[PDB]
Amino acid sequence: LGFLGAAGSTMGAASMTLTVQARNLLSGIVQQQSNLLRAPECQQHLLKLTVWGIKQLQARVLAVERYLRDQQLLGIWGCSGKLICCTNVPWNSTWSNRNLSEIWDNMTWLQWDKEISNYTQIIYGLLEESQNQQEKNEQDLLAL
Amino acid sequence: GFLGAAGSTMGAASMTLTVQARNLLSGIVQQQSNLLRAPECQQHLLKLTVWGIKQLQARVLAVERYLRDQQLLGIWGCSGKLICCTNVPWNSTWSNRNLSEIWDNMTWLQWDKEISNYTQIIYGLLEESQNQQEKNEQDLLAL
Amino acid sequence: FLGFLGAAGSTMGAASMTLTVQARNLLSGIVQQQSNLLRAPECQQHLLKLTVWGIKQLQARVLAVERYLRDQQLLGIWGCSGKLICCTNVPWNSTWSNRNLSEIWDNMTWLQWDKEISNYTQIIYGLLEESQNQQEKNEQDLL
Amino acid sequence: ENLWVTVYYGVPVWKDAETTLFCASDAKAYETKKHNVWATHCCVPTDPNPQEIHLENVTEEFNMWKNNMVEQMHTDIISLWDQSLKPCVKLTPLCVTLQCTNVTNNITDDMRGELKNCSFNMTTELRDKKQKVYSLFYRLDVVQINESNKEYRLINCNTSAITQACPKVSFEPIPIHYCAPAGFAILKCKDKKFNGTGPCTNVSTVQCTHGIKPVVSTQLLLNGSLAEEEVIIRSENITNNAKNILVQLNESVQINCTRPNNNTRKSIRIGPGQWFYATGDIIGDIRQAHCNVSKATWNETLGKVVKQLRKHFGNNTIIRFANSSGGDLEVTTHSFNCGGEFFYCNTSGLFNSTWISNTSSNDSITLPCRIKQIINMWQRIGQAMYAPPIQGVIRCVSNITGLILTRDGGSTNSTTETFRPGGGDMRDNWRSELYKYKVVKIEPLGVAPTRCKRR
Amino acid sequence: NLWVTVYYGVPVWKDAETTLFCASDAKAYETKKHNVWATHCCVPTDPNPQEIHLENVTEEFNMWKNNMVEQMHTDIISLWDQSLKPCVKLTPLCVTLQCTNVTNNITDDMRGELKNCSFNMTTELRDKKQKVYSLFYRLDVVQINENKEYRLINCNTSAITQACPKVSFEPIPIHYCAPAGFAILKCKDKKFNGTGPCTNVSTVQCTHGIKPVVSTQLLLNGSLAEEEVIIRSENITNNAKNILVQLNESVQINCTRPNNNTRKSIRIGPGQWFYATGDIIGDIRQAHCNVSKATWNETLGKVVKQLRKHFGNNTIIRFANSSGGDLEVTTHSFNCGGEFFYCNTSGLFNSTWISNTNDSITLPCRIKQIINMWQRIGQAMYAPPIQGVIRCVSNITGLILTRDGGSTNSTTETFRPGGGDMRDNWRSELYKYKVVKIEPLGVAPTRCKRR
Amino acid sequence: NLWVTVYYGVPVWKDAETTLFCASDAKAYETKKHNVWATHCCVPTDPNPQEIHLENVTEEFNMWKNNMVEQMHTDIISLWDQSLKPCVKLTPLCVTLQCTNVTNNITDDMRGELKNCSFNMTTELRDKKQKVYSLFYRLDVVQINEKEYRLINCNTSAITQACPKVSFEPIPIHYCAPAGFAILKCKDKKFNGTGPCTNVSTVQCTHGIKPVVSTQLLLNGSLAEEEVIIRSENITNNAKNILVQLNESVQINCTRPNNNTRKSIRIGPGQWFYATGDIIGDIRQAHCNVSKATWNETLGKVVKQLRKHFGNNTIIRFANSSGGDLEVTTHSFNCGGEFFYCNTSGLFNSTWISNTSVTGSNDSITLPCRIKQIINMWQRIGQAMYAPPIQGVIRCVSNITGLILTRDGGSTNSTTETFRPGGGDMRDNWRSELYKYKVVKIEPLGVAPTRCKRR
Ligand SMILES: *[C@@H]1O[C@H](CO)[C@@H](O[C@@H]2O[C@H](CO)[C@@H](O[C@@H]3O[C@H](CO[C@H]4O[C@H](CO)[C@@H](O)[C@H](O)[C@@H]4O)[C@@H](O)[C@H](O[C@H]4O[C@H](CO)[C@@H](O)[C@H](O)[C@@H]4O)[C@@H]3O)[C@H](O)[C@H]2NC(C)=O)[C@H](O)[C@H]1NC(C)=O
Ligand SMILES: *[C@@H]1O[C@H](CO)[C@@H](O[C@@H]2O[C@H](CO)[C@@H](O)[C@H](O)[C@H]2NC(C)=O)[C@H](O)[C@H]1NC(C)=O
Ligand SMILES: *[C@@H]1O[C@H](CO)[C@@H](O[C@@H]2O[C@H](CO)[C@@H](O)[C@H](O)[C@H]2NC(C)=O)[C@H](O)[C@H]1NC(C)=O
Ligand SMILES: *[C@@H]1O[C@H](CO)[C@@H](O[C@@H]2O[C@H](CO)[C@@H](O)[C@H](O)[C@H]2NC(C)=O)[C@H](O)[C@H]1NC(C)=O
Ligand SMILES: *[C@@H]1O[C@H](CO)[C@@H](O[C@@H]2O[C@H](CO)[C@@H](O)[C@H](O)[C@H]2NC(C)=O)[C@H](O)[C@H]1NC(C)=O
Ligand SMILES: *[C@@H]1O[C@H](CO)[C@@H](O)[C@H](O)[C@H]1NC(C)=O
Ligand SMILES: *[C@@H]1O[C@H](CO)[C@@H](O)[C@H](O)[C@H]1NC(C)=O
Ligand SMILES: *[C@@H]1O[C@H](CO)[C@@H](O)[C@H](O)[C@H]1NC(C)=O
Ligand SMILES: *[C@@H]1O[C@H](CO)[C@@H](O)[C@H](O)[C@H]1NC(C)=O
Ligand SMILES: *[C@@H]1O[C@H](CO)[C@@H](O)[C@H](O)[C@H]1NC(C)=O
Ligand SMILES: *[C@@H]1O[C@H](CO)[C@@H](O)[C@H](O)[C@H]1NC(C)=O
Repeated sequence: LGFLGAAGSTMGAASMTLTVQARNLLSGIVQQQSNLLRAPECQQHLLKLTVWGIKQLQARVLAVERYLRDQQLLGIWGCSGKLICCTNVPWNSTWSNRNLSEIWDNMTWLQWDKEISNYTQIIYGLLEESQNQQEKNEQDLLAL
Repeated sequence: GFLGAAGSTMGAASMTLTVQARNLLSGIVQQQSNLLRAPECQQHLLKLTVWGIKQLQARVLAVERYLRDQQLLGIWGCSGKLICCTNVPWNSTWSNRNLSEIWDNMTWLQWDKEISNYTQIIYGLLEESQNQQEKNEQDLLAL
Repeated sequence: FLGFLGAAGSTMGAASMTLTVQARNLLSGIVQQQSNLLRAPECQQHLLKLTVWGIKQLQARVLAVERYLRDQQLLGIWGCSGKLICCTNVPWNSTWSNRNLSEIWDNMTWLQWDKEISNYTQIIYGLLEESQNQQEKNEQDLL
Repeated sequence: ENLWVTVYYGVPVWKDAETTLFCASDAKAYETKKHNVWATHCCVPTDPNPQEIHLENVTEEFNMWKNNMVEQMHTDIISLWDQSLKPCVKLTPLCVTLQCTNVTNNITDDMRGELKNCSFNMTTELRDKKQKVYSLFYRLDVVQINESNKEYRLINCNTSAITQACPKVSFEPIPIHYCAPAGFAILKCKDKKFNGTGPCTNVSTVQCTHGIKPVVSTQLLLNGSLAEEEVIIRSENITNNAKNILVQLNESVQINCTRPNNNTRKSIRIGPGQWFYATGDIIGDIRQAHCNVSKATWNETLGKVVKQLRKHFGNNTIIRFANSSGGDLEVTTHSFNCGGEFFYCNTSGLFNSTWISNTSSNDSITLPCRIKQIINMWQRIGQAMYAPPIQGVIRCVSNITGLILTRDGGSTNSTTETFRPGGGDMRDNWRSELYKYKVVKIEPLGVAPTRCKRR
Repeated sequence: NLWVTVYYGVPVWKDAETTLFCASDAKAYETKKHNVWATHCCVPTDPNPQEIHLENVTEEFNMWKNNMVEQMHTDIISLWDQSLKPCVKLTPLCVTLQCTNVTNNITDDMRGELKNCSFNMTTELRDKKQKVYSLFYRLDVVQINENKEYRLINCNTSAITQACPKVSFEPIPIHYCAPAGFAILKCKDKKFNGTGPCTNVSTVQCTHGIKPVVSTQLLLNGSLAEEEVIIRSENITNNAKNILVQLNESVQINCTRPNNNTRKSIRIGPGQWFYATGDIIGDIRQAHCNVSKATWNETLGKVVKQLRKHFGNNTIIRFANSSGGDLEVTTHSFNCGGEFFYCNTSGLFNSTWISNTNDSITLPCRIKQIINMWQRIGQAMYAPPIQGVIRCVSNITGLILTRDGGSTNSTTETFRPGGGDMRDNWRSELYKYKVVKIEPLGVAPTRCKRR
Repeated sequence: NLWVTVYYGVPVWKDAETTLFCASDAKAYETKKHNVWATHCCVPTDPNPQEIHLENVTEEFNMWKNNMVEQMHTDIISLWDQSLKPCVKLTPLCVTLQCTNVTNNITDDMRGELKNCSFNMTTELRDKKQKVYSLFYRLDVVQINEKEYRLINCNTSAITQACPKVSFEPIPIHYCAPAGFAILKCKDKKFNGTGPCTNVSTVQCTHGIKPVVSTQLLLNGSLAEEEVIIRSENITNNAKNILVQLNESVQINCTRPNNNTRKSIRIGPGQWFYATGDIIGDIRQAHCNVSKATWNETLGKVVKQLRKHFGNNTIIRFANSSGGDLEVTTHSFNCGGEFFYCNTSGLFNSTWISNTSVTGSNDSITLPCRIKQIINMWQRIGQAMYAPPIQGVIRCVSNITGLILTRDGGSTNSTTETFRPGGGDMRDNWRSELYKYKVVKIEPLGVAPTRCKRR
């Protein structure tokens, strides 16, 4: 039901839960601070920065950057803000020889992204290329 | 007039949404327009570690707040919009006040107190609505 | 393969191709270098012996994040969030540059063009932000 | 006609909050050249004018005794002050079995026994040399050890080591502003004669506070700001007489404080770049450092204060000003910094007059002031600071803009109420001038109903 | 003809690592009363810890090479060092120390152990010395001769520093918590043994309350197995590995330093105070521990029964005490009340238990004040004395054993104390958890493309 | 009618200041377990980064305004200070020494070079001293006018000894940019240090520049491509130093031929003084050999290049250094864990009109070199580093790759343009290698006209 609750479920059954993981992907900081409100002793007993000082801020900025890198990696393919969206790239049987009956059902996401690990950078590049083409075309289409 | 319409009722006040929203993390530009506040400020921050961590903490908290709000707009499908209708009806449990009574004869501040225990519920409902909408879009692409 | 700045010498029109590389580097470098910092040595215990090293490095990292976030906001205020090429309703001024399409997009690199109209940049931005507001205004009138 | 949720972003809603406010000031031309510590700190400019946007139809609940803003800046000045002090020479070698005698070099009757000529082998930080060293001290800084003459130590020695404040750093009170980071705002109360709590009628938003000079003082508030056309009295609890009491004045009172002694310095080499500044001889007749205050100005001012007091405690009640109680010089006297030196002035010559229902010149009040070179800054245990001597005669001229009081009530009879100087806690020094202000969290996101629906 | 779709927020993860952040109970100031684990773990826990069950999810765990243990090690050393850095230094407290054995209502054993030692001390003023005395334990002081000349042991290689008074190292249960983008997976396989994919796994905001307990050769104030006794070892057949043993019952131990102590607060420098041991108010007795004998017997019975498994059916099993070496590894070292107890465990491990073809056990204990904790990293931390009498009551929840080199003999497999690597003390809890990083973004095929 | 359009990802940049990443090779890291460079610059380099040639690009460079060398200077001094931070201080040693001439199997040139000094040191016990002794080099000892000796800076500077286990041996370093920044590398052959560069390529990290410390000559450096290159901020203003990069290295075989013994004496708890034990064998001066013919040939190259800027009717002479402290007077370096200081007067003794004015086919120039242990690193007064002695015999071999020269004055057309050794500025030492590189901030955003407008 909750965070990662559909991890063992099939990809089709876990296609919507994306929202819960999404919230956590940032909202852990809310668990770290500002809802787990910093105790009045914070920064008086964390003047000793070497313990739980700099390192906590490292963790926060690293989480922020993971979020930004992924968000930019989405937007550079288009589909900014959308959990799910299609693209104009057809599926290569090289990456995976599996059916929707075998993909959306019968198998979990962990299995899936393991089974298509080595090709990840391939597909991403295609999406990037696709997005770029569209934008340029539209501009000239809008000029004509 | 940043916050100049705070006492104004909602109807007039909503004309200053651009005015307020423009100031979301204006330190993203102002601090950069302050040349990182000085060369000497940079020297001070490195020399005295305490204000280093303090001022750095301030900046990262501001960025985190910015990004939290932006994600909350995104998950509702309301990215880049000052205003967006969301396909979630209004409950009389939340406010039984007349539409005239809410958009006039009433300020935003009073309204924030009026709905203090329910905003998060509305947000969850918005999340659910946008989720269903995106799944509908996927199915429509399939069909 | 082009390279990160491979298009710098390519003509402006040709250089407009494959802007994706330079957009993505600003964060791909952050994540890749950070991974190669944290573990590939496993010496953060040493690097953090000196407070000043941590303050310097952490400031630099958040500054890179801030720069990217600054650009994202300045695109959003122009309605350019989520696009690498985006047009507006502002007509060009010969005051900024009188050259024509051939004289600009051909036999010219982006460096020369940047030097040509640097001192007008603040003008254009104003117009751009100004422009976006009216579109929102019209939408707000539909709303 | 039916209503639907709609997201409203850019909403001018706010909350009270606590946060990391950052220091800013007039850049000027850095003419202090990083000598004064707050040209190393607060170097971000406040040069643009404040925004000053009226919050029409808005009334805001302020409470200056709950101003956390005060707390952050108080902590900041403490931390900065210690951090400035730390990278200097440690005078811990000077904590020795000291031999002292009286000076007696053309000394006035008032200053008999105040100054001591002291000497001992002391230290060179070169192994087994023991080069003799002598200097001058004020009696407050030195204490007998046992029941030549007597064995003496520095007063600090039993408490902690002592650090010498570097001569290259100044603590002059240049004004500062406090500016909010992004997402926050400062609200400034313009309701004149705001008594310190409750709603404020009309208010502006700003990015930064006005220029506040973070002066250190104990009883009198110096180089401050004045009230709006009327003396004002403020207190967390008027009823309870155990609370500190804030007096803000309509007119400033000039005070001319002086150390008239034409003194010199002795440079002593302790070690490799370790240098100690010892108080040298005094050229000329040795007199007492003291302050002249316009007597007529003081009595007129205190009449105005008495009227304001009567507003709360009745205008047929009898009011008296008496001196402070006993205790260390840090709380009993009016203490302040004059160009680096630390004056400690007997204010009993000020708070002496009595008032009755009367209706149903160049003479100066003299305040003798003691000079103390060991300072327990911020009332800290340990962390002692050695104020180095300063050459020549010093004259500080200052605006008294207010002060602190504590009340001895009439108890059973409830006929006479007596007032004595108070303070000593710099939180109260801040709160006097920083009382129009409140940090506010901005929350630009909200929702509301509307007939319009999602398209 | 299937098309590419991008999915953001996928519930997947990979093995991951990061500085987990502390979460204390923050129940009251009395637990924040100058204790490092609460004063410096400023962040509290969720009052209601949450746990999400993961249906049909199998996850590999390996309690060995588990990063979070190393994180706890780095954190204890860092918190310790920074806590005890701003403290009074005893570095000039090295002179010829003149000692004589104390004998005043004393146990024959304590003879020599305790020792009166006259001394030349520094004062607040640089130019004066003062003659003082203090009692010392023989473990602290070494004899130097050409007969009554002595020094402190560590003074030839390291600087001696007091622990700050009114500072508590009393362990407090800590919840290690995952930052944003990360998660903690908790394994609940009964008899998991510490390695392999867990049959049932559940994501959790933070680990359960782990007390950073310092115990040697055994586990104190830890968790218990659900049934029987769990044996854990990275390589059971390798005799150089430490066997972690987790019980499903706790063993009762009462440890005590009976002597009624007094203390002198001497001034050595400006603001520098030294805590000296004054005369003992009561009699002189040795510290010791009472272990429930029958409980210990049945405990070792369960342990040997579980040991016979995977070591041969009806194989003969024997117990023996530790080897020689330095006291921190040969004896049960631990902290009670703020003082360091060094107990002879030889009365616990003995005899054979094959058993086929009430009462209390007393363990004497020495008291040591100067401590080199970890691998000589404490750098002569000097434990200040505590006035009065010291008593602790504890649960042994696990044992650290090592098998002898009996592989070539194939008979009478002999187990001895182990330990000395404090990581084990936390492994025995941290086996239950693993750190992972969410990899939210992925792709999959679909029936449709962009219009 | 052309219309505004905003592009993101634009290939443009600006000059800037930032912070870079000190990365090193993994092999030199793991082998050099306790070296300062390996451990501080722990970040591994890219095993094979791709350099991006900027086809059809022109970029300007000015290696005298390069922020990078300043940052490297700050970083290296910081690292040096950090390495010595936990090591023991030698201020307890500052005691009068009872010394004699060692007089034990010594060649004629080294007589009076070494002193055998006895003294009283602190023990592990603060109430006990020990009579100990060690040998010293004469540059590290001064006489009292009244056998009575002290160190040079016994009562002037804070002295600290290097910990025995740490290594300062240079290792190749790469400097990597942060995100939003790239490094532009000028590859044009015979780049004189200023102006446009045709052959330029973009890089993530520089090549393995080895951070050698040096004074006059540039060691273990990089070479020019075809011919010797002479570079100077102003060719005629002799106020500026002149940098020489050779196109062929020169081998130097240098040594301290003295089988020394390192003794370890306990100062206190965990404090060890490291003393020079009795030498095994005879005592000979340290020295550096260089090939005579190779030397003159290199000088022929450099005069050939120099003549471009002064004319081929101009006499060109090389003389030895002017007076001053040893640290710039000699050529100094720290190969082998001890600090050599070499008399370069044998070098730079000639005049050049038509090649050299002066067989020696097998002749080699032998520079004598003093040793010393207390070092005023970076020419800072009041602080110093005691090198611990190294047991055994020191042998080192090095590639000279460049020089630092300066010109005298004298207003005359019949001048000889006297060149002399210069340097002593670590900045100049860096600048010799890191000149081909500049850092640039990438500004991905741009705006242009177009055929396209928003509908
Ligand atoms: C320019 O670059 C050249 C490159 O060769 C440098 O020349 C050599 O530099 C090395 C420095 O590492 C010289 O000395 C070497 O030092 C090592 C340090 O030993 C440490 O470990 C022992 C362990 O007990 C300690 O006792 C000791 O005090 C040190 O702490 C030695 O271990 C090396 O010897 C080993 O390797 C050599 C490699 O050939 C073997 O031959 C040896 O048998 C042994 O296994 C080594 O002595 C080295 O001598 C230099 N070369 C020559 C020919 O002398 C230049 O220094 C450099 N110059 C500048 C200005 O940058
Ligand atoms: C609160 O009200 C007072 C008036 O009672 C305002 O005072 C005005 O200040 C401005 C400042 O330039 C003057 O121009 C006006 O003339 C003043 N008013 C009058 C009636 O003279 C004050 O500004 C108000 N405060 C805020 C925050 O708006
Ligand atoms: C572990 O497996 C058991 C089944 O063998 C699961 O069932 C029970 O879950 C409850 C949840 O409160 C536990 O208290 C019980 O101990 C479990 N066992 C039994 C026999 O009831 C359990 O859910 C699994 N754990 C996880 C994390 O998936
Ligand atoms: C390089 O140095 C030369 C002199 O060494 C400079 O030429 C001088 O320029 C000033 C400019 O006012 C004149 O007053 C002097 O008379 C010139 N010197 C001579 C000898 O004629 C030259 O300007 C410098 N150039 C740069 C780029 O630094
Ligand atoms: C520089 O000094 C060297 C000696 O170190 C000179 O070489 C000697 O020159 C004299 C000249 O009369 C000869 O007699 C010696 O035989 C030379 N000895 C060597 C070492 O070769 C050298 O000549 C000097 N420089 C110049 C150009 O005169
Ligand atoms: C779909 O399923 C059938 C039968 O299970 C199988 O033969 C076929 O290979 C599957 N297709 C893909 C693309 O995996
Ligand atoms: C540089 O100019 C040549 C001239 O023909 C051209 O072919 C080349 O493409 C240009 N470089 C780039 C990177 O476009
Ligand atoms: C521990 O396990 C044994 C196994 O038989 C069982 O008898 C005993 O009751 C268990 N202890 C507890 C406390 O459940
Ligand atoms: C200079 O070098 C050349 C070439 O090695 C050699 O033949 C000559 O004898 C050397 N001496 C002179 C003439 O400087
Ligand atoms: C060398 O002399 C010739 C003689 O004409 C002259 O042309 C040339 O410029 C001179 N070169 C130099 C570098 O002086
Ligand atoms: C060079 O000679 C000219 C005359 O030919 C003279 O004016 C000038 O001063 C001389 N230069 C110097 C540097 O003496």
